[PDB]
Amino acid sequence: IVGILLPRLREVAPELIAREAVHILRLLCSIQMADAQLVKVVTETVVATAADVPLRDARQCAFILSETFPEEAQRILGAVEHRLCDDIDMNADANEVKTTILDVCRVVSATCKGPRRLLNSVARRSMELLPQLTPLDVAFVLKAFHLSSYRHLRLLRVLSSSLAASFPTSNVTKEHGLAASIVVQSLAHFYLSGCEEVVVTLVNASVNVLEGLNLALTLLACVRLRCVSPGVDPAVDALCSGAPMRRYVHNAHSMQVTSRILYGLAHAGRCRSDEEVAIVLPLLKSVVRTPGALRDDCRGFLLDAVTALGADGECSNDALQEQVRKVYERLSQDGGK
Amino acid sequence: GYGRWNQASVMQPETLLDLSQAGFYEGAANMVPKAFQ
Amino acid sequence: TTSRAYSMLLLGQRLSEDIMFDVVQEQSETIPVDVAAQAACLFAEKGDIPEGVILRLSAELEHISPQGVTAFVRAARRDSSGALLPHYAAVLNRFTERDLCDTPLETLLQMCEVFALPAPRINESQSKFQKALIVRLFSVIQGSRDVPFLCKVAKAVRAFDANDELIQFVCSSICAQGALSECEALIAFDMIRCCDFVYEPLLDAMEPVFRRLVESVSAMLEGKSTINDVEVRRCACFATLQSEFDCPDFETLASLLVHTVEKNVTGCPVELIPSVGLLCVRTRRTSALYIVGNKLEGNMQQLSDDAIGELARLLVGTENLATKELAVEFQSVVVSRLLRQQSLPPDVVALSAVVWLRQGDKVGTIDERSVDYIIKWMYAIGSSVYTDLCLAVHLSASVESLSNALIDDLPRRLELLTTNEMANAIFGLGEVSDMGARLSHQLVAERCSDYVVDHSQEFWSGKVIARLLYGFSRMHCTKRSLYNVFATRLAHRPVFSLLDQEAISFAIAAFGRVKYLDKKLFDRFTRWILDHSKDLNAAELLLTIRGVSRVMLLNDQLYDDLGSKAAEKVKEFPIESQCVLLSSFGSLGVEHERLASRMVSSIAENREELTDATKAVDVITSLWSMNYDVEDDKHVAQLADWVVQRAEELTDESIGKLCLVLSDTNWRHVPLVRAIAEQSVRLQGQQSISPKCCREVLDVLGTFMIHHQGARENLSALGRSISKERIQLSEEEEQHLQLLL
Amino acid sequence: DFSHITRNTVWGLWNEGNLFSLSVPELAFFLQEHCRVANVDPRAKKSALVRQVEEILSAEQQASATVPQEDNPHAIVVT
Repeated sequence: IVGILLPRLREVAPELIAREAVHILRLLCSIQMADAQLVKVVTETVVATAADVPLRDARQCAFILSETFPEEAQRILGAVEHRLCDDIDMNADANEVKTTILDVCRVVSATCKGPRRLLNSVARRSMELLPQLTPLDVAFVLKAFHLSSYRHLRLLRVLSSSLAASFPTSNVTKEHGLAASIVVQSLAHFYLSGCEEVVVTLVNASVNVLEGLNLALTLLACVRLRCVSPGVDPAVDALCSGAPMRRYVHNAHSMQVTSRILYGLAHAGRCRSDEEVAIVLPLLKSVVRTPGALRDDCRGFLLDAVTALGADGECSNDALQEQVRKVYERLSQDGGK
Repeated sequence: GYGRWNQASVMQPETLLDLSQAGFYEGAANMVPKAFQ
Repeated sequence: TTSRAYSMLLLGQRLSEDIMFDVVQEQSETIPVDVAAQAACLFAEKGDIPEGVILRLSAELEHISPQGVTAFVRAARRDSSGALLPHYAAVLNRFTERDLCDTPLETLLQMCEVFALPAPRINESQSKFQKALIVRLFSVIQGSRDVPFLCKVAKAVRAFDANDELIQFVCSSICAQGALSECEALIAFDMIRCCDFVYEPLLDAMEPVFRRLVESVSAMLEGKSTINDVEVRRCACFATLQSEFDCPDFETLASLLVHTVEKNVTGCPVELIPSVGLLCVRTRRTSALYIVGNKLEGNMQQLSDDAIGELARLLVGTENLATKELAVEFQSVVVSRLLRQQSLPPDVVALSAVVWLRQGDKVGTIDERSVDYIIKWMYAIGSSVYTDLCLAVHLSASVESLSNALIDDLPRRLELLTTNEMANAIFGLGEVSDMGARLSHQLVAERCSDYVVDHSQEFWSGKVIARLLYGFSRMHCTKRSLYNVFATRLAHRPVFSLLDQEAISFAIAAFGRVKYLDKKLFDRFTRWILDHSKDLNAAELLLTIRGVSRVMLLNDQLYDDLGSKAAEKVKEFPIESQCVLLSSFGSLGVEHERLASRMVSSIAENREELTDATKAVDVITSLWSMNYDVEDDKHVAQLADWVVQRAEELTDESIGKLCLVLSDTNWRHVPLVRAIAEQSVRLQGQQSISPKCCREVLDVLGTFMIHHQGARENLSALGRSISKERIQLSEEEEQHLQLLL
Repeated sequence: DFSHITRNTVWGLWNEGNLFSLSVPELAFFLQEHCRVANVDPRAKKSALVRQVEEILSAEQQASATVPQEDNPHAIVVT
């Protein structure tokens, strides 16, 4: 029915209220049938009538097509940026401003780009709204500044301090696990100091519930924090001795995770102890037995890992060195040998 | 609600009512005079 | 002589009516082509370029000097008729080049600024020129080390020309130099704010210098207070720049500075406070109260020339911190500064004029010197200041020269401002120009009308459209094209369904003031105002009842609802509004007992404020037309007795209407009849009466059986000449009659 | 433009007071073919062309449609 009716859509498109274009686009995008011919018409209408249009509708329209067409969402957001900033500043009710900042942060994170003034206003508002901030709200607010390369040092430090390792019943399962990953990734992206205590308590409280693969990401952050923060080193030890890694040693859930773990473990120098050998050897054997050629990012990661291992003279285990050579020839065969 | 609502402008005497109508004459049915036998 | 005019125009000064006639001077050949180009530039602003100049520039074009190219592009960008768009393909930005590596860098800056002018409401040559200039600027600034030089070239390329790689290179180089003095740091802050760009290492290098400056200024307070003027000036400049840049990293310094200033306002230098107040406007700081003006009441005579600019920019901000004494002292200070040399830029003077005008009647009249200053250097005033002046000129009286000089540049200002500014300015000029209503205000208006109906597809806002229509309606400019086009552009589904208690009342009033009722559009308007009717503020029922009654629409439910709503709110309506609201219902013939009963009480109680008795008799007549008993409660009796007591200001029309009302209604009340007879006698005494009025007064006297021999005697010849039908007789019958009698 | 715009269509639009519901090329073609004008600058906006078309149509209209519903002497007729 939609396929038959669609050619008529492009004829009567520039006469639709935005409040019904929202549902039109929802229906067209929920079945993957939406084409890039009426979307531009609706975007043109919305950007033309941005002077007087409800902000909820503009936010919905910017969010809904953000996954597939980012540029149209960017233009829609830029059309009403100033009005949205004024609304988020002058408003009083906590619920509406909270929903607005959460939604705009989600849109900015999804589109991987964000205007400067809107981000500044969202920053100050998120500072004023500290009490009502749920852990997921803080996680998403901090995530928005990630994947956008925007620095708000005051915001980073204040939000890290206000996190205060306050978990639900101090036994949080996932409410601050992804939040933990976002925190470490953000603090690694914009290096700083003074967060050692918060970082170590968060790692201790999250490693028990970090069974997800995001732990690997955390490892990267940790080694990327080893350059300027030595006190993170015990936490990495905990991250190198957690039960989730003990379970993962038996079966590698993701081979990309295996490659990233190998890189982080090599850069951390964890190829000395017998436990480290008993961890690395299954991964190297799995990579050797991994069927087919490695993926582009994957083959780059193993190339970096083997280059570091060759530069790492601490590898004295002859079986481990022979396995490293086997990975070398496997990657060469992937590359032509 | 602005612009001296309490000072109504003097309305010119040379104003006669006018109407705008569209499609009154256009149409295939109303095209030409007809006849019958 | 055209060179002097060109230079004075580039200086931003206003033309005089003699200069255009002097520069015409038979603009034929035997002059350099650059002179023709500058004549075209001068004539572009004042209407369309004459055809002779166009043909002469298209024919004599052989080689063009760089100043000639600048004039050519300025004329192309400023012309609205597009007369330079042809022959612009002949010289596409001088595609033959020979300009770069052949002209001084200052000419390149002139190119950069002239390209920044907004385009009028086939282009790849522009891109070619832009990239060629980018390469040329890269080449020249690659081999020079002078901070202000690069700063000014960044100001030049601030227009959207590249992908911000040149500004990135400039920032990288200035950060790589590593020598950041306070003056260079301030100029770099100026460039980064003007370009609207963010760079991390530049901020990192900039922070310590500003931290040191803020620390020194904090120590500049009580204790170790060794007063230094340049330090305070630099701190004020930094605060002013941060007030608008709003850097995420330069925020602890500003917070510390304002915190230090707030709690220790004892003897701080006068130059600091305007800047810290401007900063307090940002970040929503209410602590600026009882600080600015509390100490700065009459000691603002010592402020520098720069300080007055930000003081004005602060005062034109939130009105809460603008007082009568502050405004008066500010006006005195600015006029004193105009009297001396080193005159302030016209922006400051214009803003001070706006501040004075906003006050209204609480102050007197602006000095003629300030008006003369505003009239001169007119084109140096920004669009926002123009909109502010046009909005504020109507709030005070005794302004006639400024308004006349204000609606003179609008035809040339059409393309230099957004649609919202167009609507606001047109509505703002709709209150004083209507008071003018001169013939000189016709042609201008006429021209504007045409423009509005040409590019009418760019208006996507209901409020803008309705306010523009109201502004054109309050100008005695009645047409058919404008209203016809804007009654259809407003009927679109996206354009509609965005109006709320405004742009409906304004549009209805603008339509009913010129009688261009549109049937279906008015039907939708009535349905909307019927759906949401209980929430219409006062001064809007008056604006819609007149508009819907002047187009002769006879609806029962709508008029019932509007009458009930108006009757509910009575104290808000002033006297003239009451009279007009009664006359609006009276004109059609609809009747409403509640409205009249509730509304005549106020006009009876406030009787003494009426201008004369003519308005009273008009109210009585309009009340009669509404099918309301005139022999009702003593309020009509009070009105009649007041008319009787002051029955000397009546005229022919009032007497005729009152006689008609009495004759129709059968009102026995004699003293007003005696007053009517006596006033008719007095009016006839000065031969300022009409025969119909005499006939009417004699008729009512005869019906009511009052003798009044004095009125009967002298009005007989006037009254009998209209009613007595006379047969035209020939001279022979006249002589036969003479024989008969 | 094309052949669909004719004298009857423009006359109907003129009598219903809706001439602005037409594009610039249509009006230019009508002026260049029906009204037989010398030449038109391909830059004029809607208002100038509409006014020119309207003046030309009104000037060349000489068939009176009103019928005098009144009595008047001095009129000589031999019918």
